Amino acid sequence: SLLQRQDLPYRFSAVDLDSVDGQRHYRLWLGRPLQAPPAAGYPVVWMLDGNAAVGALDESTLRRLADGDAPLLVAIGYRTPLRIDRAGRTFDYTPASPGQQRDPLNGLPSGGADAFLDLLRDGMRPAVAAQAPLDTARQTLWGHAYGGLLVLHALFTRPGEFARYAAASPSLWWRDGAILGERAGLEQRLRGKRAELLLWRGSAEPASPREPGQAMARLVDDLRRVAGLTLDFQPLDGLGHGETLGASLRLLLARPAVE
Ligand SMILES: C#CCNC(=O)[C@H](CNC(=O)[C@H](CNC(=O)CNC(=O)c1cccc(O)c1O)NC(=O)c1cccc(O)c1O)NC(=O)c1cccc(O)c1O
Ligand SMILES: [Fe+3]
Repeated sequence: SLLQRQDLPYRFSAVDLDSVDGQRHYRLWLGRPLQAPPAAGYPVVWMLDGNAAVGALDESTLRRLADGDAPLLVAIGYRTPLRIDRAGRTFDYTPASPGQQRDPLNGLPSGGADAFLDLLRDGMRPAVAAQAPLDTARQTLWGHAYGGLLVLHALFTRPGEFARYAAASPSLWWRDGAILGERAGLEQRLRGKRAELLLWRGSAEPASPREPGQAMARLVDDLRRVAGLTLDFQPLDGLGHGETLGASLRLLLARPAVE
């Protein structure tokens, strides 16, 4: 319904791309404010699990976002009859394991994070930019769960591509905490750069799908020490895993725009 609605200060259009290997099929839903762009272009919020993200974009939030500096919204979804792709998303959002690849939860191929982030840079942003003027210095990357895992991979291993990284309920349990090890060396990689990281977790979430909060608390404590990184952790009282997707997105979009 959001995508057909005509009564909001955003209009949505689709930008379609395939993966370079031809195996995954994307549809980017672009939400453009009716507002004219700043001279330097719209700030941009990129959302993983795009078809879920669009389901979470409520009318009240979207009206308020039209505040004179409204962002371009880019929801990166899968262009399939079901509007999901379990195999595709499992591959695109997970990092490669240097030492040994297959997902420890569902057994499907894993390790496409860097190919996905390269496609974002080298194919998605080129396509999106041609539809609306972008301010490349004011970009956000958001994701939930495996999407959060991808966001952390991006920040930890290739900082600087985005100004703000937003990871909701990132799957820290994945491969016995493998993402936590990717943080080593971040301060060095951040030299000469600045980044913001927003984190969420729900009070009712378990530690994994099969000690809750402890890994996140340790990660937050560690990142608070990183020069060049501004960190904001928001616990979500009263929510479990599924519900932090929409909560994080509403709260993200209520924050002041990236500087
Ligand atoms: C279909 C599809 C892809 N999306 C999801 O699975 C999302 C987001 N979660 C994830 O991407 C990962 C990875 N999971 C998957 O991609 C699909 N889930 C499973 O295969 C699964 C298997 C066993 C037990 C589970 O809880 C699973 O979700 N899950 C977790 O990090 C996780 C952490 C704490 C508690 C959880 O329940 C989590 O799922 N999960 C939810 O929205 C969710 C909603 C209600 C109940 C759930 O168990 C959910 O996982
Ligand atoms: Fe689950």
